Amino acid sequence: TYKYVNLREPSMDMKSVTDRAAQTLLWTELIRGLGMTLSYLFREPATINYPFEKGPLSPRFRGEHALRRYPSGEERCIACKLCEAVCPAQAITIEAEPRADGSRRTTRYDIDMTKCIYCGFCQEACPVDAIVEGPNFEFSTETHEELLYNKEKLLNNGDKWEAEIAANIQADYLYR
Amino acid sequence: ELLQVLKRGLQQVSGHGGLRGYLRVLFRANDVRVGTLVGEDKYGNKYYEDNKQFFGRHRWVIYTTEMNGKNTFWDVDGSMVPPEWHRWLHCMTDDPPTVKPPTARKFIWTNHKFNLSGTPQQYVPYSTTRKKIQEWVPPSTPYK
Amino acid sequence: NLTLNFHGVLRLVMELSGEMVRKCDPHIGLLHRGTEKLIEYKTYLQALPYFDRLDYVSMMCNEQAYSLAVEKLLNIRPPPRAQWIRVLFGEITRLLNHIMAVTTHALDIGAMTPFFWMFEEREKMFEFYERVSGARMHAAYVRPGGVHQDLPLGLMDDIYEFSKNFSLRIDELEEMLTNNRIWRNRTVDIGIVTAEDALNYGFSGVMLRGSGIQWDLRKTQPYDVYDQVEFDVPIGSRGDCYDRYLCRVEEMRQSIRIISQCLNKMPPGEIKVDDAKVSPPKRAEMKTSMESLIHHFKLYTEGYQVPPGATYTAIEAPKGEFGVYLVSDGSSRPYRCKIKAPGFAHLAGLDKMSKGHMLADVVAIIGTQDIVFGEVDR
Amino acid sequence: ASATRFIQWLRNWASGRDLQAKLQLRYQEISKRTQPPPKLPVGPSHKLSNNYYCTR
Amino acid sequence: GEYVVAKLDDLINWARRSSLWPMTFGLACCAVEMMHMAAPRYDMDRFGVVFRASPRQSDVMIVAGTLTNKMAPALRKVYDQMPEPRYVVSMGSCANGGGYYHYSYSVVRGCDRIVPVDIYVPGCPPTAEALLYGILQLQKKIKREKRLRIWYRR
Amino acid sequence: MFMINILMLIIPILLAVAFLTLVERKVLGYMQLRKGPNVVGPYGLLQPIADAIKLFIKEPLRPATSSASMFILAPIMALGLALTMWIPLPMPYPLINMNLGVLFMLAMSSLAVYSILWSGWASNSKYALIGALRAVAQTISYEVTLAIILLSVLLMSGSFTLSTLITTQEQMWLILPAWPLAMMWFISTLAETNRAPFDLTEGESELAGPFALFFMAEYANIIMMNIFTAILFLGTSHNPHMPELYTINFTIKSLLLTMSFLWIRASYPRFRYDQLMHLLWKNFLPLTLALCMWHVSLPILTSGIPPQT
Amino acid sequence: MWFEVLPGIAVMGVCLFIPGMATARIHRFSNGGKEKRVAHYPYQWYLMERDRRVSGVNRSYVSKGLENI
Ligand SMILES: CCCCCCCCCCCCCCCCCC(=O)OC[C@H](COP(=O)(O)OCCN)OC(=O)CCCCCCCCCCCCCCCCC
Ligand SMILES: CCCCCCCCCCCCO[C@@H]1O[C@H](CO)[C@@H](O[C@H]2O[C@H](CO)[C@@H](O)[C@H](O)[C@H]2O)[C@H](O)[C@H]1O
Ligand code: SF4
Ligand code: SF4
Ligand code: SF4
Repeated sequence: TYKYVNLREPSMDMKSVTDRAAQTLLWTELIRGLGMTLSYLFREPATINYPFEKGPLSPRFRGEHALRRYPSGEERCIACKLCEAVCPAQAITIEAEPRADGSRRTTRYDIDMTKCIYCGFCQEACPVDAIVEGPNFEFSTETHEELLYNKEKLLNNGDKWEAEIAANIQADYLYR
Repeated sequence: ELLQVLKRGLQQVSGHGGLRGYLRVLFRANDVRVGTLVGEDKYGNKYYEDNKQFFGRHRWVIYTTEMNGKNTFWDVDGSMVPPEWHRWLHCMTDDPPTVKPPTARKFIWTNHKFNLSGTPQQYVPYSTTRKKIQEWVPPSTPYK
Repeated sequence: NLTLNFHGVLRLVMELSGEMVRKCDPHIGLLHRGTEKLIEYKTYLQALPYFDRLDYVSMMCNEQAYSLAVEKLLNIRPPPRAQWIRVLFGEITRLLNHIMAVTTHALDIGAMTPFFWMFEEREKMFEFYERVSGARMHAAYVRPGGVHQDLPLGLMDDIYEFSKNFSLRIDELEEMLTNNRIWRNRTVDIGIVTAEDALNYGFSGVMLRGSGIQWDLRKTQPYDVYDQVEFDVPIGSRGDCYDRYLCRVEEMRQSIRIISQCLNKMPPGEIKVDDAKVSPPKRAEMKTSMESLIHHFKLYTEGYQVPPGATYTAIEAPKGEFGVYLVSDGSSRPYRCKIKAPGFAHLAGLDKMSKGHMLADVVAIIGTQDIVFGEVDR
Repeated sequence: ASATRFIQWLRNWASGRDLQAKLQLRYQEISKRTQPPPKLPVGPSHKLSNNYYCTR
Repeated sequence: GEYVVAKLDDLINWARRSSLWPMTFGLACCAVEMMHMAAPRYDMDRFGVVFRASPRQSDVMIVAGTLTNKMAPALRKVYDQMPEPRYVVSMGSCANGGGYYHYSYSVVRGCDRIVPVDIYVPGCPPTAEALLYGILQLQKKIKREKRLRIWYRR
Repeated sequence: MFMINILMLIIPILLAVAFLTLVERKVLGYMQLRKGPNVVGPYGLLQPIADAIKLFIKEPLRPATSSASMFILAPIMALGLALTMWIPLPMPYPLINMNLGVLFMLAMSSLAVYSILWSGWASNSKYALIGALRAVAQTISYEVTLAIILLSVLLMSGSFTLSTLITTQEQMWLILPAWPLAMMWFISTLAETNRAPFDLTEGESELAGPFALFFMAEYANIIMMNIFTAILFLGTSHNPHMPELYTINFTIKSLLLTMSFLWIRASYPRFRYDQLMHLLWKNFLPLTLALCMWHVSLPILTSGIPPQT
Repeated sequence: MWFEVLPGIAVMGVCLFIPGMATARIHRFSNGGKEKRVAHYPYQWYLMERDRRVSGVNRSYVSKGLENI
């Protein structure tokens, strides 16, 4: 099924021809366009007062990464390296060894935030909810080196943002 | 209604507690709207709502003038919002932390920090792993 | 013959005689990033986010095209609810693209106000992207097997609220341009292409329909549930920039008409194929069942293997026929992935279309082709 | 939604449309930002018998 | 002699950060989010950031997208033609360090190989709000400049 | 006392231009569903000051100019001419009361094209000279209609004295008997000042201190054209004992016409170069010639010839 | 809202109001509280030069009525 967007014959009777002549000489369609921009002048603008107001986001928002803990404070990450395997950008680098208590834990967990594409595949792959993309998006830096996160940086993000991260996961985990 | 519009404008001066308070919010936030005080966080940020305003302008924060030893009268920053209010301010939820407080954990930062880039507190990357190859150390006693 | 040396970034080497354009030589590759080679080092899932970043105005349409190709080679099908979501967000994606195409086409020739009005509408549509996927643009939401997650509760109500007002926003845009004599002077009889030239030069989408050709892949080679919705295909008569502009405006209206049907006919059920050797199991299952954990582990490390073979799969993307020639060697990484970007052939036709026109008309003709260099250079 | 009656009349007349019925700014018509938890359905292969993988 | 210099820094710093005119290298995806920061919701113009300015009138270059090897010389040429003071904002993973194409044979692994960068905006793409946070951060950086204080201590 | 009076004209003009840039950005913003400058000062009232200071401490980058003399002349000519156009304007009293004030304004504006010409010669670039020659060809073309339209109007006024236009419109605005000429006059001013939808220097080029001075000259001209349009077609009644009543009414009309330039810029796409030439040579010029014929005949056939003085 | 454009319009209005107001007031101050004499033609100029002689103080705007008769 189709329709023609521009297949019409103008009426060539004198009244129609004078209507087109009046439009040409008196600029009527142009005046109508001015009415439209005038109507917008008196409309309330759509601008929000950043940073005092913020754009709406949802619990699924993919922002700055962070490493999480169990309620006891033990790390959730068990160095399975599934995040590192799935990462489309190869932005994750991991090393691990048996910890002094025999636990399976990482000794390196780096995310190159300038390789990362913020796709969220790592938090989908993680079997224990250790690596997440948090809700923060206001972490621009003055140097490139500040965006090469190591494990310390990522654990601090987890301790910094856990209150919000736990609430967001609560809101969306039944969709996962 | 031209009179009623001007009355509301005058009510905003009173709503901000006089001309000085009115001019302070005008020069700090470029906005003199009066809203309902939803709450205040431990850093002095105050949170307001007005559900007659369109989505996006119905919630806002007035940043504290002093945070973690930094003068923030003029230098406000979006990272100054602590996580528990961050969810409410960005409309990830409808419940402010006053009504639905976050779950408490012993390892959660008690004191929020804003973006520290470009300061002496900035993050500096480094390798977190130990040396892998151990060199032989020659004996300290001669016997060539 | 005066020689002049000068969406993305483009280098036009032009020859002019007075006001006229004798030759247009587009020099591209300024955004060539070797995507097709990089995909050969990715699993099929790892390659999906590259398709968001081709025509980075029509992200989920590109996702859909890649998913259909992989689904065809896998010999599976996505579940019906996923198919309806894919058509629903495919048409929302169409609206995102035509707003960008029409208003920046207008903005490039001086009509700057509709850009601002309609980008507030794009901003609300980014919210729909972000609510289903957590990202405003590069959603990585449509995947082989279906979609990643189900619609959050309350989302369909908000899409209804958005769609109810959109056509008025289209009407306002038409009030600015459609009958404006200045707008018509910039587009009417500009870049005329005959129906026969359009086919031979490899054109697709609106570049064919503006010239009267009655072709739309959603009608003739339908995919997902496009055979279950009603809509009309706009058709031009003059083959010029103005008729293509009218075709795009009318396609936005038809997208709203499709979106309305998608909202009402959205079925219940699952949203990715109930086959855990292709689509990962739910997290709760992964944490209780041994089979689910093994399959989760393998799908996120090795990835699913695809039976060996080659397919050319195409969709009616907002910019025209978008396809992939996807070759599987039997393993979990594609052997070859050639991306067919409709803008590639369209830009190759700029020299032909610009003949007998002035320098400023080249601006209109590039705009009427709807060129994004992410898909042209890949 | 807070324009005076005179201003509403002025912008409706200038546009030739009833703009108040289809405001481009959102208010209370949108869905709540807190929702009840979902309970998602399971697919056709979620069965305890007559479900061997070699048949599907 | 020292009170005056501090006040004169404050004045010139205020004028430059209050009037930041960007030239946008809309190279790829990230340029779309830049357009959204110009769009009504955020309206960069309300901060004194003009929608578009020619390079010869520009104070800040926003590198919004992947920088290919083919494009690098042109980007450097535009930067060299900017009058000073000039600042560069690297927007998104591609410009930051190559992002998703970091291992490509045809891609510059970060625009800071070509030009000095003042601010790095993370994301793929950063949200329009995230870019605006970056721009405001650059304004704060300009506010910390002490050009006349260092000049008079020479 | 006269040097005081000169300064009470010059300094306010530059202030009005500075804050026209603020008003343009805010009016365009609100027509685009946004706000425009509202952070730098309350309601953006300090934005012009920040922009001006920023421009004047920017690095003055001088490329190899072909002619140093002509690199300095062009902005001096542009700014000096722009200021000069204001000295015969009756608001309601002119700074200088010229018997031939209308001709003086015609004579002075016809020299404004030299700054475009000299800046292309000073650009040391073939493409900049070509762009400057296109701008000149556009400017001089619309000078043709403006002069003929102006003569047609003065056949109802009877004088070249600008203050006579006030007397001529004592009972009724000239827009009523002459609205076809007012329509083409207004469009001609837009194309004359190279304003949208005739902003082809910006459009074609798209495909510090000295820059600011050219900008101030251009915006001083835009206000002055619209002041002139207000005097020519919307004459304000002048009461000798309360001259400030004239100035307020006069100012409001001038501001409204100036904002209509802004309104128009927000509403239309741009012309093609050949298309705006056709608009003049094939549309306005034929109709202006016919209306010049008509307006020579009309006072004679109605017995409405105005007085010589 | 749209009325936040008015402050910038108000500043422009006052800036365009000053030249006209100041010129009028300067004329009255310089001409004994009257309008500046307009002499476009030789006849008007002759009367002004005569008035300057008649004033007795070399000022054309100082008038003499029947008290000099
Ligand atoms: C009793 C006997 C009396 C004898 C006298 C009778 C005479 C009266 C009847 C004649 C009236 C003449 C009208 C005069 C206006 C000029 C008309 C004109 O030239 O318009 C045509 C022109 C080109 O039109 P187009 O459709 O593109 O193509 C036709 C040419 N082939 O189109 C244009 O010019 C388009 C305009 C371009 C500018 C667009 C931007 C602004 C438009 C909105 C401006 C709003 C009005 C401004 C008013 C100013 C007031 C000071
Ligand atoms: C209109 C009223 C203004 C009143 C304010 C008066 C303040 C006078 C102090 C001006 C200080 C200018 O500050 C200085 O400006 C010049 C631009 O010309 C900049 O540029 C300058 O420095 C850089 C290196 O730093 C040079 O490579 C460059 O060639 C040079 O032009 C400087 O980076 C900036 O430090
Ligand atoms: S978000 Fe994507 S690119 Fe970034 S670390 Fe996680 S998996 Fe890798
Ligand atoms: S973050 Fe999760 S997926 Fe990555 S290594 Fe640790 S446990 Fe495994
Ligand atoms: S950083 Fe991401 S969004 Fe930006 S250009 Fe690169 S791939 Fe596109």
